[PDB]
Amino acid sequence: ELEMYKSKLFIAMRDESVPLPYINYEHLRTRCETFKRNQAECEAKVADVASRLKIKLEHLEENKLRPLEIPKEKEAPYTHKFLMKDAWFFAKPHDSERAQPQQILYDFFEAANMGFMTTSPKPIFGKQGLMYHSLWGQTKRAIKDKRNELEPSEQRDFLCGIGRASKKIQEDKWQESREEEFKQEETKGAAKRGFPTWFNEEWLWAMRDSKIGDWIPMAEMPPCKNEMEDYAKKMCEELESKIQGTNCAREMSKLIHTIGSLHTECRNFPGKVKIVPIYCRGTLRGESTDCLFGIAIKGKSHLNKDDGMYTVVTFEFSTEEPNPSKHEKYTVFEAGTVPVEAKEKKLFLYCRTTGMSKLKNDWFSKCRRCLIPTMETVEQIVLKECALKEENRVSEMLENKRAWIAHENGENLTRLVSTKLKDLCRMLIVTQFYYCIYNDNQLEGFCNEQKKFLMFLQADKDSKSAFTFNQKGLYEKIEECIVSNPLCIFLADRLNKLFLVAKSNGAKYFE
Amino acid sequence: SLLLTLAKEYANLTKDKKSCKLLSQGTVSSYTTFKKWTTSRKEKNPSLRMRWAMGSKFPIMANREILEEAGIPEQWEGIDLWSKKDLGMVLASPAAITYWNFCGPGVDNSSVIKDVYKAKFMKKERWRETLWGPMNFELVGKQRRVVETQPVEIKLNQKEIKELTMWVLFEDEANLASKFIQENFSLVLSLRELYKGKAVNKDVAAFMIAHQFSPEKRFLPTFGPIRPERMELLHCLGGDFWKIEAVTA
Amino acid sequence: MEINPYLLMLNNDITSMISLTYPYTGAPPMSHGTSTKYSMETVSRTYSYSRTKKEVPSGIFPIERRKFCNTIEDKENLEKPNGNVDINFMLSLAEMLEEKMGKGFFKFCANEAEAEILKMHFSKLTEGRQTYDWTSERNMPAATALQLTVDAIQETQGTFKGTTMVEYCNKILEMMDWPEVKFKKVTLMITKIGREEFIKRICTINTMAKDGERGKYKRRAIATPGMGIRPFSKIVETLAQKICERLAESGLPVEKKAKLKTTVSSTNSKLQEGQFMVNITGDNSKWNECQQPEAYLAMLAYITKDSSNLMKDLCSVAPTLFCNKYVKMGQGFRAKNKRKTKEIVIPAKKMKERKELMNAEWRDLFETIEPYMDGECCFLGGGMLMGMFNMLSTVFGVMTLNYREERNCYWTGLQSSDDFVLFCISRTWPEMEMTILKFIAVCKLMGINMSLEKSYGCLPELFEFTSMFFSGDFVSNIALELPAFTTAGMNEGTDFTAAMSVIRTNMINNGLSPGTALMALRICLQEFRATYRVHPYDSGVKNHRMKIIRKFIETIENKDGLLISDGGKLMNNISSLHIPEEILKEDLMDPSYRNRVFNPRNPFTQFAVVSTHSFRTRSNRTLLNTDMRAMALEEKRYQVVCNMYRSVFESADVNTPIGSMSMGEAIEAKILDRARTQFENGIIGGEEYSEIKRLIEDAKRQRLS
RNA sequence: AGCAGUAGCAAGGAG
RNA sequence: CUCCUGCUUAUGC
Repeated sequence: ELEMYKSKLFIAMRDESVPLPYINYEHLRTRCETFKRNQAECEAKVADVASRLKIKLEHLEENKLRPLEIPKEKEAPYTHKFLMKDAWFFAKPHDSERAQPQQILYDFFEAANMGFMTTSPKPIFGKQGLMYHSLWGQTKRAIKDKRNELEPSEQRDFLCGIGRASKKIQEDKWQESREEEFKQEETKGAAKRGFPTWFNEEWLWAMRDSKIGDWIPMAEMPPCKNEMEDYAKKMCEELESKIQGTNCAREMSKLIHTIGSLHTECRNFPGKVKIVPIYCRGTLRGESTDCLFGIAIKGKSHLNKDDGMYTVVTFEFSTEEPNPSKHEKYTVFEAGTVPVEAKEKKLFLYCRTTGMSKLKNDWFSKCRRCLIPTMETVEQIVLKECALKEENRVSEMLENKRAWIAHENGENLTRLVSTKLKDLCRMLIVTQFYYCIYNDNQLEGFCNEQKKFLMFLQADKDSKSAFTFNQKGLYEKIEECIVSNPLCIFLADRLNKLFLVAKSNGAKYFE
Repeated sequence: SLLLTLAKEYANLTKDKKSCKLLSQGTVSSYTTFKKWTTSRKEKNPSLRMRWAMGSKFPIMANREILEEAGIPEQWEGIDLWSKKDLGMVLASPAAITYWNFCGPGVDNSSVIKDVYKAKFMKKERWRETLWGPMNFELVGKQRRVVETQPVEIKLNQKEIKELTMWVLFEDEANLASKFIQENFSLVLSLRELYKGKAVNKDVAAFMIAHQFSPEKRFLPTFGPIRPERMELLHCLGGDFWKIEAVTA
Repeated sequence: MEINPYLLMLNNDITSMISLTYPYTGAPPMSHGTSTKYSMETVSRTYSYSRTKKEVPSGIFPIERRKFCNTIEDKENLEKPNGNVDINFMLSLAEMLEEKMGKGFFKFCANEAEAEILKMHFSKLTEGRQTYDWTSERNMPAATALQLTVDAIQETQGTFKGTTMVEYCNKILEMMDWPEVKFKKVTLMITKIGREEFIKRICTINTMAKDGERGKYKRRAIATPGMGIRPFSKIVETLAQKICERLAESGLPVEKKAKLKTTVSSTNSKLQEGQFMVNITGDNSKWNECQQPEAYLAMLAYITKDSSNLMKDLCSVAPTLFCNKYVKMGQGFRAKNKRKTKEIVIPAKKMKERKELMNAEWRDLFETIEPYMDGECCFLGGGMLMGMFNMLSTVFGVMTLNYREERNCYWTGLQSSDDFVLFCISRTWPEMEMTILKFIAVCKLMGINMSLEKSYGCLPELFEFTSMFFSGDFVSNIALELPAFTTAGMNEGTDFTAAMSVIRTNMINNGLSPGTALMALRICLQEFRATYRVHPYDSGVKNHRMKIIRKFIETIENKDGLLISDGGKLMNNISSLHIPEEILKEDLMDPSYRNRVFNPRNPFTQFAVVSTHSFRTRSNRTLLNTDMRAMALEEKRYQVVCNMYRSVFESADVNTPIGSMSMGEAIEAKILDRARTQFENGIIGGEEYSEIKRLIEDAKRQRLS
């Protein structure tokens, strides 16, 4: 029972892996069974203290919390897959029988007149004009014949990649040649950009109310007892009355319908290029209507693994003049004229080739789950308030309480805009939506390090005299993950402006 | 007459050549590691493959001879319910599930269903007959305890329950005789007068016995009184910043 | 007008405005391509931290061996992390540790551990994560790799009759003595392998890339061991599990909130007239490259000094398997021409021959790892990778936090896997520099490197421990994963109730305020409805399943008793998250509807909630066209034999079927036993008993031949 | 081209 | 650069 199998190779293996002042495991076991400590331990400890050269860094005397180094280079372009602020939609009443996306596409082919959708073969700017012209004409006569399958021509054989793949040769035959096909490997990394200036107008536009009403497909309310449930119900209803009308709701409905449709087309038909509309659904004057924002084209996705990055060709509808700084990756054509009643303004068609993935389809398509973290946060605020006053003051607290946001541009020192608390969730849902779009490695590392600086600012608010051991390597770690993400550079700039506003009262920062 | 059927099955499976090297070569416990041969890695996206499954036309594996007894090949307007592609098992659509749920035959089995799930209908009966009141809006919080959370009247400790289901259902290979038997063997005399003649399967019977005898003790944050009856009311009575309780009875 | 979302923190705390700074909502980062450079960085970074060149030649392995203990070359850069442990220093900390609580501490904890070793069956090894199967050299679940290991034992020499932990471990140590091991390759041929290659194969640990880790810019390689290391690691994790459960300055098993209240409340009552306390949040960097298993061999040689003779040699094997472990180096790299047209694949085997086709960083990492390379693997002897001893290094943290130097200035705190919170009590600030540099001194001597970039401190409680930012009075919660709400995906009945179970368990453990629960419940309701194409009857949805429901709604009398999966409304709430939908709705259903849905004669379910919508989706199509079709035949045969053993023992899934003779012999003796018991009080007929007896005897002669 | 970031995908085979 | 090869009907309170 108390006998382990004493083998031959293991007893030669255990005696080989002993520390260096020991010969065998027997001598080490007899020394460890007969061990008594001494007071030469403190001599080695202080002998480790003396050869250290390490000092702590205070903040009340050497407040070197400098602002971060935003790169002074070329401006980061607009890299979202669709258009947020420059969108234009055609509307029609929704038919219940005609509900599949191809039937919506056909009913908008007779509804939105594509016969007036004439494009010149010379674009305003971009890279490739003739391929997008022949591709747009081919998909326009493809929708005209009421079938969504592009016949193989050189335009689709050039845009969605067919045959553009390397020949993966295994190491069984290589047929070596003297100084011919000299092969090796090389990596580069990521390119660095600068501060985007277009992000403020899309933030302030994204939380602005749009008259089309409900956008997001929520569900019904369960029945309520005489419990706290009414309270929860009340909160939901009030928060719902803020988030159904905003433009972030329109973008979320756009990603859900459009990307869900592309997702089902990626399951049902690999190896065949389909034509998928880019649309929404919302209530206009009570009438349930659907919109149409663009035309998307699949790229014969054979999704073997969770990756794969298939090619989507996007034709978008816009009614504003383009910009070679913001709209850098587009291939802006001109489409025509649209009568807009308050006279008949222009119409610009945009073009962009891009890619999706199978792992970024479930997190984009199922992005209706951004109302947990905003409702989660707001209810944390209200429950802290009623936890601090011990009285049912919630309905008057959501009206008589301010929240400081949105300092102006010319000045920042103590010039802040206090809003109502029920409006605040608007801004909150905006940032959660952006956390789904611009999620990279850089946003993750930047959010860890900004949690560190939030801990430093909380140490500043209560005068606790915090300290740090190494400030050089800290800023060598934060500035490493600020390269090309627009949200990371933007939130770094707003972290610096948070340090500028907080510098006027607490003293741990710079100008 | 079941032993002749088991003799035909056991004589049937020893006819195979390479299967004789499987049995009588392993151990009795190896049946456990004969149960799991899941060659898939993790099934890392279940809802994703489920939404990809429900998007097709015929995702479901359904039996043929039961559905052809009463079902119809196609519905009143083009709704497909049947296939002829393949054991004799036929693929089908969930419109046949809702069509079975609205235009199918019915067998009265309310007593069996209302006797298997007595613990959960006891939870509904205890939930419907309570009364609440106003909230408090105060700071609350307490450490984590190990609480039995079910209003049982027997209170066994997860050791006489497996042994109890051995010495009630099938006693031919139950257990070595311990000293925990005697009064629980009077309880065996009570239980064999109940589970003798039923249409309930022995796995469903062993399921439904273990939910009336086992107080589920978990490691949960509790506060106030530690009565078990308000332990399914744990998440409803109070959180971290709020508390609501006015239960009289 | 500019806009700043951070300004709420001007008049709030970090306990409410901290869930705003988590990007736990978007897509996680995945890895792409090979994971060879991460393994080269981990192994070469491990050898760079060894601080020595003392190499010892080996007689078993054909590669050199570098020592990691008591061989230091003291560089001037001591702030750089070291990987060298002084064994007399840490044994002095162990003797100083056991003199704090009790006298027979290690004897009591070791007798509890050995009290739980001898009552353990090895099927607990099948209740684990993925392991490395060396038969086909892949990543498999634990039952499949264990079954291929036992298949190699019963195929090589004799059979297996162990059914315990200790006899299976002695079976593996018996396999180390075998001169030749025979197994099966792929169409199931039988191959053989020698003795030293079996030693090279039993200690092989597979490395891959960690997918889905929120919070890093650079990726990291995670490691999965084989099967012959896992039960010994289970032994060591039970011993260190009982040690961590017995101690009072650790937080691994979990309450993690009461202990900090007792040490902040208790150590603030130990102050003099001029002393004060400063707490420091730290974060130990390079934790998986500075914990050598030789110190585990020394301390695990010290704990079991008076335990037994079986435990004294049984808790001194997994460090010896960790002192000589191999590392799978991924699958190589790829090369291409100047035109970027043809791209050859170079595996990890021929990386030595194709050495001159690499980059600058690949050759810099490869020339520092070259005298330790095997053909496919690498020889690591001082690392402790992820997926290994976790409850044992926390004991080293408690050994650092219980140092006694003899003023009255000292420290305490709390330890986790790589997160410590340290409370310092002293009188002046240069004395604070003395005590903190003594803490970095004792951690630096013992082998624990604090990161100087991710550490800070304050005077009151404003510290950080396992992503719960504790302020002066309030407590922030763990930002939970949003994908865990919908991960069932198996049935029209086990999705909504499973999601209500996830909302309940996230409500009890975490905070999860009620409006968040109702919002997440309603969103998971909408994703259920959109997933299974079932909408309410008053809606205007017209698909292939709502035409039947809209057509046949006139037969149903009570309309709010229909299920959610059949076009009903919502009746569950926050106060009904423990009651399923069917059991809540059966008090209002029509009798034709309730007798129609719950009919067990259904073509879908026939062949924890009520099984009435339980269908099985169809299988794939490429599972019977590849070269692994015969493995699906093998699991078919396994399910046939398991259906036979289920058909013999009518109650077998309730109790664990222990036994060590055979399966078919208990079948035959069982049919004879119930044939006699049901014979004498029962049957009575000559042709039936003689026919069953004839089939048992003919099946026994067929099985024996 | 494009997605993407420390390396892959963007059908396969033959010359 | 040149030449040969494919089925999967998708409906947001």
